Amino acid sequence: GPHMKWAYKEENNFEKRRAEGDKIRRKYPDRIPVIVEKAPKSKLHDLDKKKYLVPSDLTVGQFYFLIRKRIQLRPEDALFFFVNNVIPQTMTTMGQLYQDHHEEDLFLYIAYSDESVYG
Amino acid sequence: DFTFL
Repeated sequence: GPHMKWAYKEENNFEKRRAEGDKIRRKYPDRIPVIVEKAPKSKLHDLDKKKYLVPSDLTVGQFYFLIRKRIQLRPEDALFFFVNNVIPQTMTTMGQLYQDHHEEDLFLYIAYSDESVYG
Repeated sequence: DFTFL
């Protein structure tokens, strides 16, 4: 996966992020709180919104299709997601990814890029 | 604020 500068983590320290994660997980327990950010140097559209609350049983594949619409991509342009710095399987649910890969602040972080392989 | 999908 790409080496990420997470703007959410640059702006907000762990204590602040954990408080927000705590709150949102109690308010919306069946939704996964996800922070989505673009890989540095990718020339894809930057998402206008980075914070999403996603149904737990939505698949990665279905999430690809929703994000694709929001970043104005064609069928010709490539889009790849990275969770825990690896590409998730398309049938995996957002709930399963959260269970396995949420950070200590209680968010799931997902990076996107037009490239699939990074040094 | 969070966006609901």
